Amino acid sequence: DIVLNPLGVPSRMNIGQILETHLGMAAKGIGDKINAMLKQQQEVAKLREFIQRAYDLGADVRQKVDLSTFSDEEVMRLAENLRKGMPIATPVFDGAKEAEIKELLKLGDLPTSGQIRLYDGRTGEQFERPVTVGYMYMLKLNHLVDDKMHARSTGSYSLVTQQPLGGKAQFGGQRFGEMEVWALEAYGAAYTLQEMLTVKSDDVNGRTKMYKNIVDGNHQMEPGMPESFNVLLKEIRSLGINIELEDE
Amino acid sequence: DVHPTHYGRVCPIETPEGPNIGLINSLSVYAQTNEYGFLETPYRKVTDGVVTDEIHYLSAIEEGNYVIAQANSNLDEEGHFVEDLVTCRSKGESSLFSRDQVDYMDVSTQQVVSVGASLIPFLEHDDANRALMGANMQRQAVPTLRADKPLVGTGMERAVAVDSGVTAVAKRGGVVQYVDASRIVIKVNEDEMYPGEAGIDIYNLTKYTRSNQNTCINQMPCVSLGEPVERGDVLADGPSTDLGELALGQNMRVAFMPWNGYNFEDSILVSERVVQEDRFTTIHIQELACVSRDTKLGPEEITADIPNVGEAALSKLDESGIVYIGAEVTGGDILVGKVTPKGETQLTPEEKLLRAIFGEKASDVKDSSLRVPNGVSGTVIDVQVFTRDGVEKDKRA
Amino acid sequence: DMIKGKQGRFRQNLLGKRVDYSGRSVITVGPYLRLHQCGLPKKMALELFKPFIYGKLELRGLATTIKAAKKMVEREEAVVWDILDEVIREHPVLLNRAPTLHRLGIQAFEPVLIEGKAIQLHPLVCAAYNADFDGDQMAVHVPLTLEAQLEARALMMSTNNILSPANGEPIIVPSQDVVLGLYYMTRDCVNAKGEGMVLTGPKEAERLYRSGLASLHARVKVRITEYEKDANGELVAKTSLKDTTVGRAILWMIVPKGLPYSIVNQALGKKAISKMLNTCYRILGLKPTVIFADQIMYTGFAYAARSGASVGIDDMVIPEKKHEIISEAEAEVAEIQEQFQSGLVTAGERYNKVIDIWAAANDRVSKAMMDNLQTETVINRDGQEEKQVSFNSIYMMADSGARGSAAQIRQLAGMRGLMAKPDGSIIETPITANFREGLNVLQYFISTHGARKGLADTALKTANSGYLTRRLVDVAQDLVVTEDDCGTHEGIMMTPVIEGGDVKEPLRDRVLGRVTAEDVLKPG
Amino acid sequence: EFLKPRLVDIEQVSSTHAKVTLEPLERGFGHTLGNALRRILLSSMPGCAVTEVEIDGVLHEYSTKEGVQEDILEILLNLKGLAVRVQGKDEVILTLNKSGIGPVTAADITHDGDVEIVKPQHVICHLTDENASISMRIKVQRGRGYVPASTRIHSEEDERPIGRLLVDACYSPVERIAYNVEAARVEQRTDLDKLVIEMETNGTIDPEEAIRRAATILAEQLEAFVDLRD
Amino acid sequence: TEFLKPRLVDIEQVSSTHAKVTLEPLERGFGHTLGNALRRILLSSMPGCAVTEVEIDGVLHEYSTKEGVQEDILEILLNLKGLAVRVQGKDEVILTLNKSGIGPVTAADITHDGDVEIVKPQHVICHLTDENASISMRIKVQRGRGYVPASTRIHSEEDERPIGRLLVDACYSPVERIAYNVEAARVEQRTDLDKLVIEMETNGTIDPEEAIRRAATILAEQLEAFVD
Amino acid sequence: YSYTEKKRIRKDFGKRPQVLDVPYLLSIQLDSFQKFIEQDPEGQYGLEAA
Amino acid sequence: ARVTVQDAVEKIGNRFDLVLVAARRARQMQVGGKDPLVPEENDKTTVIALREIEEGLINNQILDVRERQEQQEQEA
RNA sequence: CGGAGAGGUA
Repeated sequence: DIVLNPLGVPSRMNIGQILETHLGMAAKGIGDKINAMLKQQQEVAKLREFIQRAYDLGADVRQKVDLSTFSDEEVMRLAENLRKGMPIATPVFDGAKEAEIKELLKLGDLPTSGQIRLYDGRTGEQFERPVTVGYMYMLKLNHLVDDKMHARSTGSYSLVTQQPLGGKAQFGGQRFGEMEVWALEAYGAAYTLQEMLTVKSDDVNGRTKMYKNIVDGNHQMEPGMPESFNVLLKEIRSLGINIELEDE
Repeated sequence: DVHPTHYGRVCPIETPEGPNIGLINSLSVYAQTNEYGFLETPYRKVTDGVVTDEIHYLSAIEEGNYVIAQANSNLDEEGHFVEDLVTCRSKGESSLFSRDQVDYMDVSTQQVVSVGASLIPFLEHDDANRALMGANMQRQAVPTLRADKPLVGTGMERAVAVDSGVTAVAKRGGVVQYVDASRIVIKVNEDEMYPGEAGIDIYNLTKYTRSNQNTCINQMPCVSLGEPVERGDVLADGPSTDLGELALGQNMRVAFMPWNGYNFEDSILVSERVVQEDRFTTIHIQELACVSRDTKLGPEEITADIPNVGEAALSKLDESGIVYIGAEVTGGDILVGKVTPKGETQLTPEEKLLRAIFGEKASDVKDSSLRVPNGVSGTVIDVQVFTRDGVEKDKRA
Repeated sequence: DMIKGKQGRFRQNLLGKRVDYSGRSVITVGPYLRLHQCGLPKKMALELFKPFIYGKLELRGLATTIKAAKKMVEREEAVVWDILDEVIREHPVLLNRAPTLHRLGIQAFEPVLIEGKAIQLHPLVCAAYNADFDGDQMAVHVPLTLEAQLEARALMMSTNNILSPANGEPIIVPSQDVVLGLYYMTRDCVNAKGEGMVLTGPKEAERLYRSGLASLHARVKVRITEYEKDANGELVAKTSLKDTTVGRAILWMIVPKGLPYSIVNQALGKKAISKMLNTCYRILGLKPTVIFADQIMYTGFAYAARSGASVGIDDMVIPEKKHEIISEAEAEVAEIQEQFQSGLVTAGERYNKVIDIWAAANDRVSKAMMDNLQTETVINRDGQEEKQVSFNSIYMMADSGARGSAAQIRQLAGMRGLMAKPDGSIIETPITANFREGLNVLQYFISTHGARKGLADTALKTANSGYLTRRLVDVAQDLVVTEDDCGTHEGIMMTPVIEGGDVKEPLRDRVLGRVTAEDVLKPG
Repeated sequence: EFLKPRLVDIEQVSSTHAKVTLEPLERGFGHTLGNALRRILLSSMPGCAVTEVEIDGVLHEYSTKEGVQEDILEILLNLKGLAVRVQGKDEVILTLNKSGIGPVTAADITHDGDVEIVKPQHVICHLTDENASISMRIKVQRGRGYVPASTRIHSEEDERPIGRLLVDACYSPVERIAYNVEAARVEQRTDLDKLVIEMETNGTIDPEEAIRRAATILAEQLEAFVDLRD
Repeated sequence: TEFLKPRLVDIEQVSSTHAKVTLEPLERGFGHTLGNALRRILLSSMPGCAVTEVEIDGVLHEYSTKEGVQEDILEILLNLKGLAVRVQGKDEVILTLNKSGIGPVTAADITHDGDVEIVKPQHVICHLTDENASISMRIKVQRGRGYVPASTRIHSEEDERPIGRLLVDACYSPVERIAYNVEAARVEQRTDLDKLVIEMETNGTIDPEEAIRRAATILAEQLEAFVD
Repeated sequence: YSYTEKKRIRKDFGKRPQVLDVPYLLSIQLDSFQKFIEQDPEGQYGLEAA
Repeated sequence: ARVTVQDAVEKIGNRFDLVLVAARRARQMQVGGKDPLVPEENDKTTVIALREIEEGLINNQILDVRERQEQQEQEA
C-alpha cells in the first residue's frame, strides 16, 4: 500500500516507525493466519489454541487468556474482529522488546528480520537485497491539498490598497513580500519586479488594458508613465514642493 | 524551556511549534489540580522497602523535598525492589539511591506524557523533537471514512475514546432492546432500575453533524440486538473510534525503499489500492449560514421565486426557497432564495440603461440569495431554520 | 503622516503587495521532470493562463467573444487542452519559497501540465530552494509579458542558476536519494556473479548486468574509450583497459565526452558527486553540466530503486562490547565518587572526571559501532575471507552522505549520551541508551530539554535572521557594478588563514575568482 | 527452436483462488511472460461492478435509514464488495427487497437469468426491526480498471434524480496475481520451466478466459511492434 | 468494453545502429510492461552469430602478449566480439583470419565462406608490425541466443580442446544497446497515458527496426496459442 | 472485564502491573466547575464566596 | 527547441543587455513589424528570438540598423 | 474591504 523514503529514518531519528512497521507486520501476519483458518473453517479449538498462543507470547506480560470468554460465540466474534490483525498495546516506556517482536514474526510464519524480498511491479525483478515490509498506522492530517490550492489571474479587488484580497469564491493573490523583491533584486531580475509591482498588482487601468492586450493575443506592456509615480508626484506637489524630472 | 518540575505534571514533549512553544503545555495523564490550584502527581508510597499500592498526590513543592523512584523499577514479591540500587530523582536531576532510601514511586511508566503523546507507540525510540512533531500531528488527524484500529497501540485508546464525549457510553446496564442507525434503546437491568418506572434508557446518536473543524462527526452503533451491556461500556463508536478504541488513522501496508525517486525528502508513495478501498477518504461538512435581515428598504424574505435566474437553479429548491436535503450541488448553485425588498427604485440612468440593454429583469426587490461558494460542492445534509417569535413558520421550519 | 505609513510608502513595500497571476500549493516530487521543468497541476495552469487561453481561443476562431471563451474553458472540453499546451509550450513560471533567504529562493522552470493538485517540483532543485516535502507550500507566478519571460529564461531558470551566489560552487548537488543510488551502484565487492571477465566497453556491462547474469559489483576489466579535452579544445579518444566494476561502467555511460575516468571510479559520496559536477562545469561548461546532472539524477534514482536499500532494525548494529565499556565507566565513576565521599576530590574535580570518563566511553562505543559497520560484510574470494565495503544498508545510508552523519548513526546504534541540562550545562550521567534499544522515562525526560531548547532557538533565530537580512539589505542595496576597470593598482594583502599549527583555510580557495592587484612572482 | 507454451491443469483452490500453469516455456521467458501476464491481469480485465444505488427510503449518502444497524454509507461500502457477474448484457439493474429482522445478504437479491452472484452470503446490511423493510435497486455494469467518483456525472451532466447514490466502481475482478518459474522436467530437451500463476479473483472470471483475455490484449498491443508503420 | 490501441509509431534512426522508436499512446501500466517484455526478449534471447572458440598460434593465454605481435591477446579477444558476422549456412562454421605483412588487421582480411557474410567492412581487430608481421587465427562462429560466457560452455563440455584452442565469449544478441523509457503522455481529458520510447543499438548485422520487429513477432508467436 | 473488551482484546506487552488506573481525563474541568457552582455551607470558591 | 542561453552568452558577453535586445526582438515579431527568421516549432516568440540570437543572426549592430531601417521607411 | 488584537499551521 505505502512506500516510504528510507532517508527520513536515519536523519530524523524516528526509528520508532520502523519498529512499528515490524510489529504491525507481525500482527497482520497473525491476522492472516487467523483469517486463513476462518476461511479453512478450522475447529473452534484450533482458533482458541492459536489465539491463546498469540496472547500468551511474551514474558511477564499480564493480559490473561481464554477460556474465560464464552466457548464458541464470543471466541468466534473475537476471531472475526481479529482477522484483520492483532491490536497490540505497547506502553510508551514499558513496551515490547525486539525479541518479542521477532517471536511474533515466527508465530506469523513471516521473516524474523521483518525483511522479505519484493519485486518491482514496474520491471518485475526482485530487488538486489530484501527490503523492510510491514504495516504502519498512518494519519491523514487536516492539511488537505484541496485546502491549500488557490490560484488566480483576476477576481477580488480591494480598496485603498488595490490588490487581490479576501473571499473564498476566488481567493486573493500571493503576498509578494519584500523578501521576494530582494530575491529578484539579487538576480539581474529587473522587469519582473516592475510587473509584480506596477502593472499586475495595483494600477487598475493598467491591469485592465494589459489583460485586454493579452486577450488580443499578444503579451504586451509599455512602461510610459508609472501611475504610482504620478500619484506620489502630485502628492508631493500638493505640499508646495515641486519635483523636477531632470534626466541624468 | 521545560523546568525539571514538569515531570508528571505537564507533558514535556507536547506543545505547538509556533511562536508559543513552551507557553502552551498539556496536562499529564495522571496530573491533577490541588484545592489551592497547584498541580500534583500521584505516587505510590514506599513504606520501607515495600511500594504500597496506596497513592499520595504529591504537590509540585512536595516532590522537591522527597525522593521518587523511576517508573521502570522492577518489583517482585509484595512490592520490593529487585535492585538494591535504584534510579531516583530528587530535585529534577537523576541519581542512584539505596532501595531503602526512596520515598515514593511513579504510579505508571506513562505518567509523564500528555494523552496526545501517550498514544504514540515505541515512544522510547523516537527523537524528543521528532516525537513532539508526532504528538502535534496526532491532534491534526481527521476522521476517515471508517474507523480502523491501530494494530500497534499503547492501550490508552480505550480510555481516550470513553472519556471524551464522542462515545455514547451506556449509563445504566441492561440488554439492548433496540438498535438503529440513529437511536439505541437499552432495557435497563431491574437491579439498576429506579423506584417507580424509569423504564428504558434512550441514547440518541449524533449523525453527520459539523464539528468545529468542518470534519464530520457521527456515531456508529457497535452493539446489536439483545446484546447484554453493563455500566461504563460503549454502545456506539464515535468518529475516529472502533469498538471503543481511539482510531485516529488507518493501517497501511508499507515498504521502506526509495522507489524510483518518488520518495525524495519525506514524500510518501501510495498504492492505488488505497484509493480503491476508499480508506483515508474523509467527509467534511460546511456551514453556509443565510440570515434574513430587516432593512430600511424592506425586510429580507426567503423565497423560491428569484428574478433573473433560470429554471435549473430553481429546480433544486422547494416551495420555501431552501434547497432540497440531499441534492448534489456545486459552487455557484443557489441554496437559499434570499431576496431583499428593493424599496429604493430610483437609480442612476447608467444602471437603468444597462439593465434595459442587457435584458436583465427590473423589479422592486433585489436578489440576495446565498449561492454555493465557488470551490466547494457536495450534498446538502442538514437544513436548520431559526425563526424568532413574530415571524411566520415556513414549510421547511 | 500620509507621507509615510508602515512600512513606508504603502504601494512599494509592506503592506502588503499581493499580486495576481499567481498561485500557491503544496509540493510533491517528480523524478521524471528535467532540470528546467516543474510539474504543475492542470487546474492550476488552467486558472493561471485564462487570459492567454482566451486570446488563443479567439485567435483560432473557436470563440467569438469573451463570454464564449468563458463557456469554452469552463466546459472543460478537450479543445482547451491543445490551447493550454500551446500557451504553455515554453512559457516558463516562477516558483518562490515562502521565505526567500537567498537569491535562489525564486527560480524559473518550464511547466509541465500534470494530474493531481500539487506542484511537482524538480527533486534536485528543492535543496536549492531550502524547502522540503512536509506540507509546505510553494508559490508560482507567471512572468506574463515577453520581456519578463526572457528575463526569466536567461536568468531565473535553474539551468542558468546552478552555482550558489554566496560562494560559487554548484547548489544543484544531488542531496539524499540519487546520491544513495550512485553510492550503491559505484561500490565494489570482493566476489559476485560476473567477477573478473572482460567486456567490450560499457556496452556489454549494461548488457550483462541487465541480463542478471553479472552482478552490478565485480572486479571487471573493461576496455573504455574516454575522451579528453586537449590542445586548443580538441577531443582525444584514449582507449584503455580499466579495472572497474560493472555498475561503474554503466554509470560511465552517463558522463559525456571530455571528462576523465578518474571521477566515476571509487565509491561516490556526496562530496564526490559535488566534485564531479564542479569539474564538469569547469571543464565543459553548462550544457554538458545540466545534461549530466539530469541524467545522473535519473540513473541514481533508478539504481537506488534496483538496489532496494532499506532500513529495518537488524541493520542497525549494537556493538557486542557496548555494555562492557559502559560498566567500566560506572566502575570508574563509582571509584571517583567514593573518593568524593572520602573527601579526596573537589566538586569540580570529580565532575570533570566523570564527564571525561563518559566522553571516553562514548568515544569507545562509537568506535566499536563504526568498526562493526565498516566491514560488517566479509566475503571469501577463493577460500580466504576478505573485508570489503559493507553491504549494510545503514552504512551506505550515511557513508554516501545521503542523510545523517557519523554522529547520527552513532546515536541510533550507540549512545547519544552526554548532553546539556537546564542552565545549559552537561549532565553527569549521559543518555546511556540508544534508539534501537529503549529509553528510560527519566532519560527521555532529560532529552526533551534539549529538543525544546533547540526549537525555541530555531524560532528566535529565524526571526533574528530575517531582521539581520533586512538591515544588511538596507545598508547594501545601493551598490551596483557600473565600470569595468578603474586601473586601481591598490589592493589587499590576501593570505591563507592559519590558527596555531592548523591551516584553517587554503589560499587556493580564497584566490579563486579574484583579480590580482600586482603581478605575482615565483617564490624563488 | 522455440517451443510454444501450452495450457496445463488449471486447479481451483477455491472459487476465488486458482493456479494456472504453462509447462513448455523456453529459456529467458519465465519471468518475462510472468510479468507480462500479471501486469495485464491487474491492469486490464473486464469486470462487473456496482455503479449506482437506489435505496427507497434515504435521500443521500449520509442520511441513515430507520431500522438498519448500518449507515447508508456503510451499506454502499459493502455494496462495493458485491461479487457479481453478468454475461448476457453489459448493464443490468438488480433488485433487492427484504423485510423483517436479520442480516440482509446478497443471496436475498432478486437475480435474473443473466446475472450471477458468485458470493451469495455477502452481508449487505443488518435489518433490526420487524416493521423496517429495505428496498434496493443496484446498477451493475461491465467495465475495466477503477472509475473514481468523478466521471459518469459528465456522461449525464449531473445526477438529475435525487436520492441516487454514486459509488466508486472497482471493476477489477482480480485482486492477487503472482507468478513462479519452476524447473519443469519433460523428455524433450533439458531446460524448460513451469510458469505457475496464482490468481485470487472475485470469482466472476474463469482463469482460462482470464488468461486468454490477457494474452489477446498483449497480442493486440504487440500488433504495432510486429509491423512498424514507419 | 473498449481498448486503446497505440497507432502511429514514430521512428528516428542514426546510421543503421542507433534507433529511437517512439510510440504513443500506451495506456496506464501497459507502457512499461511492453518495454520490459521487449527488452527481455531483445537482450536475453535472440538468434545471432558470434565467435565461440579461437586458435592461438601458441598456447592459449590470457596474461601474456601475442607471440610476434606487440599487441595483447585480450585486445584481439575484445575486437572479435564486435566483429559483425552473419552466418547464412550451417550454424557452427570455421573462420580463418590469415593476414601477413604490416598494417591494421581488419574484417576484410578474413576469408569469405560465401554463406558467412561480414556486413562490417572495416573493423580493426589487430595491428601487425615487423616482428613477424603474420597472424593466423582459426575461430568458430556459431549461432546462439542471448549471451553465453565461455565458462558455462567449458564446464558443460567434458572434452577440452588442445591448449592453443581457447573458448571465447559469444555476443549472440545482435542488439548491444537496449534501453527504454516511459514518459507521461496526454490524450484529451486523460493525462495518465504514457509514451514509450525505446533506444536500441545493434552490432550492425541487422537494422534495429528489423531486430525489434522480429522480436515482437517472436513474442506474438509465443502468444499464438492463447489468443481467441 | 468488559463486554466491549471481550469483543476485541488488544494484546498488551506491558510488564509492570498497573497500580491505579487512568483517571477520568476531564477531571480538571469537572472539578473546577463543580467547585464553582455547588453550594457551600462556608466561605469557599464559587457563587457562595462571591 | 532551445531554452538554454549559453550560446547567447558567448555571442553577447554581457548576457544582460542580451535579455533586453532579445526581448525587443520578441516584442516586434509578437506584434507586426517583423517576422520570424527561424522556423517556428510552435515556440513562443521568446525562444525563437533566443534561437535567432544564438545563431549570430541577431546582434546589437544588426538589430539597431534594422530598427533604424523600419523608421526611415515609416516616415517615407 | 484599509490597519491593529487572538488561536492554529508551516
